[PDB]
Amino acid sequence: MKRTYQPNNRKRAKTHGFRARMKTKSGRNILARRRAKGRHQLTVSDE
Amino acid sequence: KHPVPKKKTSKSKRDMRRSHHALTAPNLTECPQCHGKKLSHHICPNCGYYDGRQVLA
Amino acid sequence: SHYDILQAPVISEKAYSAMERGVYSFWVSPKATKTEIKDAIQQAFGVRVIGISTMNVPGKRKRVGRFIGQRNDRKKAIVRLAEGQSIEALAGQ
Amino acid sequence: MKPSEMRNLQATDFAKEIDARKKELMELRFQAAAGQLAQPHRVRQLRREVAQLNTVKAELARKGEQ
Amino acid sequence: PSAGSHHNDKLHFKKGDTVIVLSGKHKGQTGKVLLALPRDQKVVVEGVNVITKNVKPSMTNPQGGQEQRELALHASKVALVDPETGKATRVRKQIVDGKKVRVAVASGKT
RNA sequence: GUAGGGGAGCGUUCAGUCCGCGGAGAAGCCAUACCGGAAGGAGUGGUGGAGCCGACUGAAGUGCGGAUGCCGGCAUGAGUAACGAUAAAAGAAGUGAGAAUCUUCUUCGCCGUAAGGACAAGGGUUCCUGGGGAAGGGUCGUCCGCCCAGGGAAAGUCGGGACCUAAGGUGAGGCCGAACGGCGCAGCCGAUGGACAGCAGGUCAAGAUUCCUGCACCGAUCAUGUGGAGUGAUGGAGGG
RNA sequence: CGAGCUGGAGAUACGCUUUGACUCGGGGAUGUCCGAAUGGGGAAACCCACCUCGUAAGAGGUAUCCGCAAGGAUGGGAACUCAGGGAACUGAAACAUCUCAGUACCUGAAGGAGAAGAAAGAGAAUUCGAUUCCGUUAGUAGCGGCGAGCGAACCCGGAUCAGCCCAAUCAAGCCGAAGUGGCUGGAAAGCUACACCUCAGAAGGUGAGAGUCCUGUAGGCGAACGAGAGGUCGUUGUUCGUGAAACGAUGACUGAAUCCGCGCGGACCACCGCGCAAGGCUAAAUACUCCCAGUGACCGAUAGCGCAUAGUACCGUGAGGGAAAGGUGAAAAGAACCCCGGGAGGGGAGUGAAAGAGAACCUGAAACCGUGGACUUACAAGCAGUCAUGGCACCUUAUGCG
Ligand SMILES: [Mg+2]
Ligand SMILES: [Mg+2]
Ligand SMILES: [Mg+2]
Ligand SMILES: [Mg+2]
Ligand SMILES: [Mg+2]
Ligand SMILES: [Mg+2]
Ligand SMILES: [Mg+2]
Ligand SMILES: [Mg+2]
Ligand SMILES: [Mg+2]
Ligand SMILES: [Mg+2]
Ligand SMILES: [Mg+2]
Ligand SMILES: [Mg+2]
Ligand SMILES: [Mg+2]
Ligand SMILES: [Mg+2]
Ligand SMILES: [Mg+2]
Ligand SMILES: [Mg+2]
Ligand SMILES: [Mg+2]
Ligand SMILES: [Mg+2]
Ligand SMILES: [Mg+2]
Ligand SMILES: [Mg+2]
Ligand SMILES: [Mg+2]
Ligand SMILES: [Mg+2]
Ligand SMILES: [Mg+2]
Ligand SMILES: [Mg+2]
Ligand SMILES: [Mg+2]
Ligand SMILES: [Mg+2]
Ligand SMILES: [Mg+2]
Ligand SMILES: [Mg+2]
Ligand SMILES: [Mg+2]
Ligand SMILES: [Mg+2]
Ligand SMILES: [Mg+2]
Ligand SMILES: [Mg+2]
Ligand SMILES: [Mg+2]
Ligand SMILES: [Mg+2]
Ligand SMILES: [Mg+2]
Ligand SMILES: [Mg+2]
Ligand SMILES: [Mg+2]
Ligand SMILES: [Mg+2]
Ligand SMILES: [Mg+2]
Ligand SMILES: [Mg+2]
Repeated sequence: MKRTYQPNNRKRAKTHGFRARMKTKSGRNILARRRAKGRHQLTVSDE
Repeated sequence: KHPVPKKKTSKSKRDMRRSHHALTAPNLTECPQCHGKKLSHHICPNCGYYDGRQVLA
Repeated sequence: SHYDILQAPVISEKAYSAMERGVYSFWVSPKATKTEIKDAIQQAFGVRVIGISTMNVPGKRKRVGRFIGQRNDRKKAIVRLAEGQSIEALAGQ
Repeated sequence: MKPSEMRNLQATDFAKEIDARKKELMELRFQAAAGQLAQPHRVRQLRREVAQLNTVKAELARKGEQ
Repeated sequence: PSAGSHHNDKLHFKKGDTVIVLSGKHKGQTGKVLLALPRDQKVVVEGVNVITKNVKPSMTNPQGGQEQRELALHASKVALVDPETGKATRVRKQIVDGKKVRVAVASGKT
């Protein structure tokens, strides 16, 4: 049957993207929080 | 439903069970010609002899 | 400058056969405009070009031990000149 | 050479020395990519020279406007 | 945790100096410094000497082939010698010229 | 003698001090019929290859069989179930260290509005060539969508952009709100739509309305001629 | 500094360096694209422009807010600071005031600190004199469904001291004492015989444990650059829960005196005392610890950070979650060459002190899987032990208590 994850480049970028995350204080707060954890993958646009 | 064993089977048991897995070694005969060995009523796999000479080399 | 733009020549059965019909093939800087490439080849070889085509080429992703990585993305440029003009340093080849 | 040889000449001579160095580096890239490139070192050496040139003409152009 | 760390990456002798082997199997044998590596604290002296094996590689030559070459040693089994004493000797830094630093013993100098 | 109270001790790390061992071999590990009232403790021998015992004193992350406890390794079930559509296989030949499984030939069988062909989304080198065979393949593999190397993708005309607007998202000014912020006209972003110039063939081992051949087309800039007075926007109308 | 160097990387080749390399210290030049991003757009790291110079190559500029200008701002920063907003579980052995708690969290602004500060004060001696912080007062005085529970301040002793103006030496580095012989051992530091320096016996490295072998320590030297008002309603703050409720604090309404005047002293009045609101800045003691150095009756591979490094692999659309990982040898001398095998693996040889260290390399317990040997078992009812005896076997705490 049709499963949850149904890949869509533009979806992913527009939703979990760097521009997206920067558009809001809470997403900015993710960015900083992640940087802090030392993630290789700051954000989806890093893939 | 769904049977399952009640108790681990001892190493002793398990091995008593296995008292019958002895392979049976071939009864082996020596070819009357080229001389290695063969199975009764089969072609001698060294030369190819079964009285004259059937399989190839 | 000019010379910076032309990274290397393309070496492969294909490319040789191409130059044998007077058509040459260069590994270029990924950002290069086709006009930039055209001009660059002209200056570097004093050759008039009548036709170019290019192509960005994703670098092969390979692995060394546990380390997975990508090679540099490149760009291939194919040029064809007029007058059966040839380029010596790469014609004998 | 790094110090002497550079400063003594004109900023219009630099452009030329640069250009020629660029060109040799490219020749060495074609060679290397085709093989063998008997003398690798020369590459790096030429690189250095380029640097020197651009450093000098920078330095000088700002020391003549001191 | 490199070998030079303990000895401040510093060699207590130069390349080309003669050296007496203080410690080990080659006690006292003597030789010219053919190679000295500061950071690793390893030094070559025409006396240690081993038999190494070149295994498969068809260069040099298809077959194997064995070889006699010296194997470097740890700085701390090396010393400058003193032409008089002829033996294992410490070093003092004194002066000459004309801005040259030099090396003496209890009776300069090498 | 259970909960519980009391008493004397055993062993463990670390710490101070004393004694003192140790390459003619420490700790740890292994065997053992000896010792002590018990925790426990020595003797000898085997292992090991660089640290450590005894005594007194001090401080604890200090003693395990349980907690459907936690991490880890290995057993049982057991050579058991299963090997993933009942569309189906046979021989020859080749290769190879090894073949029911790979390659070729001849047939056989199964799909045929599909189980054939072409796009999109997605994937990302999986394509082609040459090699490889540990693991991945539910067997086997000499094979592969696996592993290694090198090649391969070409656009004025196809799709997107340098044009357009829809929902929607934005949005100087402007309207509200403890803060971060919520709205918001024009403008702007936004294809799933409007607009818009190239067809027929050929061929790499791997590209093709891109490359090559054959003949068209489009805008733009300039030159020569036809010029011989109009050009027509950021607003109007038609139209789309 | 003075001989090596060519990064972890250990690998071949090219080569650089006493005309001073490499490394260390100190300044500059260059510094693509994204990110406050800031020319415009954008699904970050990509697409599209305009202007001035320029021969082109190229260079520079093109955001918003304060300002005339100059110049300033935007963003980031683990904790620490202040401010706007502000939980519940829970405790009250139920719960609603209360408590958790002005804690968590959210937002803001800022610094290396910050806050606070120069008495319309605390207070009761007609005493003290800016603030913060520590001790103490003190679980006192008080608060409280007067239940649970909450909880000051003054004094005294310390840390650090400060009050002014306006409106009519450390950061590279260099110098730096003193031992040899024999013995064990593969190897000397250990043993042994005599010997020396110590302002230096802190420490690490050297084939095992080295004051006197190397690096160092005590001590000395050391740079061009480098661094030092009142009121009423509604509420609330401190011990302050409407209590007799003073005082500050504002949201609403309202609104006086200026020196014989004004504000306080816990309703309220007189008296007696302390005080000059409505105007601003202020270092020092204090907090924290991303980073750096020293130390440890802290840990040494399930411990210690999640990591002997990784926020990786891996899981998740995302927010987010998140591992295991260590050890040849003193030194690679990393096993030429021979044997079986396609290989894998192994047996030799050779190296090594040891391959009883061979790269699935320190020790290598237990579970668990096997080979071999002793005594044993195919008429047997069993928590598998325990006692007694007989048989066989064996003799290193062992010919007996076995
Ligand atoms: Mg293209
Ligand atoms: Mg691959
Ligand atoms: Mg009793
Ligand atoms: Mg002790
Ligand atoms: Mg211990
Ligand atoms: Mg257990
Ligand atoms: Mg269960
Ligand atoms: Mg388990
Ligand atoms: Mg069976
Ligand atoms: Mg069964
Ligand atoms: Mg069955
Ligand atoms: Mg079956
Ligand atoms: Mg199947
Ligand atoms: Mg079947
Ligand atoms: Mg054959
Ligand atoms: Mg089949
Ligand atoms: Mg055939
Ligand atoms: Mg199909
Ligand atoms: Mg692609
Ligand atoms: Mg298989
Ligand atoms: Mg083959
Ligand atoms: Mg393929
Ligand atoms: Mg065409
Ligand atoms: Mg909006
Ligand atoms: Mg469309
Ligand atoms: Mg069209
Ligand atoms: Mg189009
Ligand atoms: Mg040096
Ligand atoms: Mg921008
Ligand atoms: Mg509740
Ligand atoms: Mg309760
Ligand atoms: Mg900030
Ligand atoms: Mg009130
Ligand atoms: Mg209150
Ligand atoms: Mg009041
Ligand atoms: Mg361990
Ligand atoms: Mg082998
Ligand atoms: Mg047996
Ligand atoms: Mg009977
Ligand atoms: Mg019987």
